[PDB]
Amino acid sequence: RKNRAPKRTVLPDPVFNNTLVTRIINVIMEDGKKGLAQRILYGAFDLIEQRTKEKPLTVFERAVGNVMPRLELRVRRIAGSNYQVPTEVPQDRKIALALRWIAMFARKRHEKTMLEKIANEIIDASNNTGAAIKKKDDTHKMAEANKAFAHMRW
Amino acid sequence: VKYPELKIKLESYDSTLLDLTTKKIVEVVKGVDVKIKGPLPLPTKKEVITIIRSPHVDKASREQFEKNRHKRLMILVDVNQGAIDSLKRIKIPVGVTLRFS
Amino acid sequence: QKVNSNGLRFGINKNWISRWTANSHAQTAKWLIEDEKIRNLFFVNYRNAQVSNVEIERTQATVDVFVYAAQPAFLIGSENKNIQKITKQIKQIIGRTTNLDLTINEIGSPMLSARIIARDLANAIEARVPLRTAMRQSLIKVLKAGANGIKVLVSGRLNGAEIARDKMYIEGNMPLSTLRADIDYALEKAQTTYGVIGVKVWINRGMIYTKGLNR
Amino acid sequence: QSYYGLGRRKSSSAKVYLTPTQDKGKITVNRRDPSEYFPNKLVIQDMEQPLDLTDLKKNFDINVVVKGGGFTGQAGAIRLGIVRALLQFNPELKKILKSKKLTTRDKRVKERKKFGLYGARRAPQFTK
Amino acid sequence: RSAKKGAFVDAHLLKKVIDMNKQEKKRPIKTWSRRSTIFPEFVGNTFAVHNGKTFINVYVTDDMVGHKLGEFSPTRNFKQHTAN
Amino acid sequence: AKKSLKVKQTRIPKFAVRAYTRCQRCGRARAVLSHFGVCRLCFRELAYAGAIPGVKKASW
RNA sequence: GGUACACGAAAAACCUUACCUAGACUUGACAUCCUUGGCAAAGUUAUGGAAACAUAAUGCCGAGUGACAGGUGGUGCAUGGUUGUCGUCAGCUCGUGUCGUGAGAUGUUGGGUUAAGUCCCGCAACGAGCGCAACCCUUAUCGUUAGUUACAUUGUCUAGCGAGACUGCUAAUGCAAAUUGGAGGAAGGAAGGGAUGACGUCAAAUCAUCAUGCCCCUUAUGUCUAGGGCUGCAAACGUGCUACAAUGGCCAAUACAAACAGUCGCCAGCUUGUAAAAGUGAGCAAAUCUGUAAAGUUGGUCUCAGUUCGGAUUGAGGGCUGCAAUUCGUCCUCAUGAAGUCGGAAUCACUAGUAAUCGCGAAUCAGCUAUGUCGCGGUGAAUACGUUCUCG
Ligand SMILES: [Zn+2]
Repeated sequence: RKNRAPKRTVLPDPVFNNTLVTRIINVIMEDGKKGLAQRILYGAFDLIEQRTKEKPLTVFERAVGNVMPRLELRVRRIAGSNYQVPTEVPQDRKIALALRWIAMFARKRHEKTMLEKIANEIIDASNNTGAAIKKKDDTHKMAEANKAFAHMRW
Repeated sequence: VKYPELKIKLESYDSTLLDLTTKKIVEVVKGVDVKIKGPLPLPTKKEVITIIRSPHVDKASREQFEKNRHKRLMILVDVNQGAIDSLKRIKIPVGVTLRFS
Repeated sequence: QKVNSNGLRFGINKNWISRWTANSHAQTAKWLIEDEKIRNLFFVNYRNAQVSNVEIERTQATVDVFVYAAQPAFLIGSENKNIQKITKQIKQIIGRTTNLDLTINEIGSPMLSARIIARDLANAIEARVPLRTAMRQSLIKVLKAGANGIKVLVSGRLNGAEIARDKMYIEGNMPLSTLRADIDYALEKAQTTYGVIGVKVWINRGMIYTKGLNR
Repeated sequence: QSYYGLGRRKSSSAKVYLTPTQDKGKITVNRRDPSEYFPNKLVIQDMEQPLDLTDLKKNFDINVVVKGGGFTGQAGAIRLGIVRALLQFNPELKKILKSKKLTTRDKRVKERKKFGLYGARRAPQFTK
Repeated sequence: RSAKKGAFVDAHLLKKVIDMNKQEKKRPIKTWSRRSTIFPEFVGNTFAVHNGKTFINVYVTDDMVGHKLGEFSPTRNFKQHTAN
Repeated sequence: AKKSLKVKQTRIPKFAVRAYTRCQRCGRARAVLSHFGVCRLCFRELAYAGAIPGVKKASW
């Protein structure tokens, strides 16, 4: 086992003034290169002003609010043919998983160029389509179906 | 004079011994000779050699030694030929190896 | 499997045994392979002198071999007949243009040096002396000299087969784990009639506090 | 009135000079602009976040010389030099600079490549 | 490729092949140097080149020019795999 | 066949590339250090003995 | 098996080399002792030879003599030494004493406290040893001695010394160790890391480093030499590399390290060369001179497909080392472009400057598809809710 693990701090970006944007730029990073992902995300921002003219922060928070999952799933088995257990997860991991879903689903689509695909991903997340809201809805629907296990668990 | 800029450079594989030698030279030169700027530290050329421990394969456990080589530098403004006469009797140890201008 | 206790403190608590330098890796190898021959000749050919160690000091075609032996006269010989002999083997193993100027000096309280005690253990064991009583006599005589704890262990054929019957002896404070310890270590190959006997001796020679660096 | 400092993040030194000047500060690093030297990212923004919690480039010139490391280490070194320079200019800044944990020399540096480990932490692989 | 007098021979095999070529051109002569390349003069003779066990004969022809002498002598056999 | 390798290594070679490096004390023709002419394990044993002028324990 | 599989071996065209074929040699290639002496020792050129070699000649060394020399021949189930794993895991024991007829137990147990048998309270136990701890090195801050070959819109910097951090102070709670909180402070409660690895286990590995008893060989299992083979080939596994593409392909401009190494070498600059390179020719025994960082930024083209991705395979022409590149080196240019659009059961690594990823240096070595290893710096993450399961 181990004890409780402290978390390293993440600094907000003082240009759009949101630390969730910093977690965006962190998760969408590959190879350990802030510059390339930074240009990608800022081009996506410029596209947000370009089509569907609206505050990028507003569509950002709307996408975060729609994609966030209400409940999580935890494995607690007894014997063969294991059974799941839905438990409660704090908001930090909830937004972390929402961002992870946005990142993974963005790089799974048509419109080959990253700029338009990630922009369409954030647009769909704001508008509640099957791109990512489908996954959250499914993971919610497996929850509260076997909630009898959730009530009596440990 | 007839021999300005005696640029003696001393190099050794030990530090405290070289420090003792340079202290002795700076104290002895502190007599007749003048205008001798202090000791000059140098980046201490360093290398590391790595050797496997076991006579047989055992590659995952190997150690490594290190042959340190410290380095200082002196410059003498002028010979003051009597000064080199006093210099003839320094008898520096073998560990410090000298190299003048 | 543990590290040699000599090497861990060597170079930071113990001065080197051969201080010299030459042209970069041109014949420094030659000088090392040569003076190790002198070292081996001292430790091998003359058992009766109990040479603790030898110091080799070369600088550009000069050599001075300081020696520390319990009994200097055997190296000296009678009316200096042996000193000239030993120095001429040293010459013929070093060349002819290099001055030699050897010196021999008795070592005060030699019995606190693990080298001579290990050599005595090798001599006793090779002579079919029962190992346990030889260990006890040597251990008592060493400890009585006013030193700290000792560690003597012996492997090999202890008068027969099934060598996994090895005896070890530990008699007080001898802290390997302490770097500032002033510990001594040696090793000899007691070539018994049944094979090879390796004797190892650890000597604790007091605290070495405030040393700063090597002596 | 020159104000001094020093920063040493990730094998990168940084000597700074600050003077209260007429303009907002006229950022000049290595006699050239930061915009073309450092790519326009949060890295160029990081140096004035010490200033944000203070008089934000009211009148404080920037005269910095930089050596060593890459550019992020350069940015950390110059940031620490700046915070030291403000501390030298005014002691009253300890309570607000240290609270945000801007000083104190983060000292996160590439470790030594330990043998048996590919990048000082990675084992080759496991096989039974 | 040698790039300077590229056609290379051990320089000892020249004398006997030149002699024989001007001495009624005897076919069987024992050679071991797989090191050599062939000059244009080489065409005409046979040689008992050594692979590592014994001598195998090779007849040189003008059809090829420039290829190594020893390449005509295979040294390693084929698979000959058993069933299991 | 080891001692004959010792004597062959010493003899002047017919070709510049004929000769190779080898420890003087023993004939291990592998891992020999040109900077010391001494085998890696030989180097280790002599360094624990301390014949080499400069040897430490690596902390670097 | 973990603890073997980019291992011995930090470099096999010849040697290496221990194997095979063939050529030759025999107190022998090499060593001592016995007897006898004092001038050749090597290397060089014809000569037959592929070459050991027989020649003929130039310029410490010899001649007869047995113990024998020699063995990479065997026995790690005789071994010394060395090393791996449990494992940097917290464990292993001893002296006196007591209990028990006895093996044995009591210390080492009980409570809190930690990474720890770390400490302290209780205790028929009192103490002690190995280990752990701290003493070492190294990075993180400041002060000083020093100033070049650094630096010099200058005190950076390097390397020596010293200070600093010692639960130091405060709050709580505890008997006390100690725990947590706060202030100061660069760092606060083993600061990051290295070096250091107990008794022993696995008859663990190594007789092929070395030494090594015993056995075996000796005009041969020893010696030298030329060629080959250690690089094969129906197949399978292991560790790596390139990828399978637009986070990208290509083109032009473009700046940013650190460490290490180098006078038979690094190679500046220049010329020729589509290029491998070739030539000229400084400086550099070196903080001087040299060994152009790549990622990154800007601009442009490419527009999603076995492709302007991908590079094997194959053919040719050049280059370099080396006497020499067919087994059996490598680089450059031209020519074609396999297969692969993310991969089955299953698995591995990692808690930060780490992973990933970008390059740079060194070693053995003249040459090395080392993509290996050993090191240096650039950019630069997520999460640890928690121990129910799983591994030990
Ligand atoms: Zn050796």
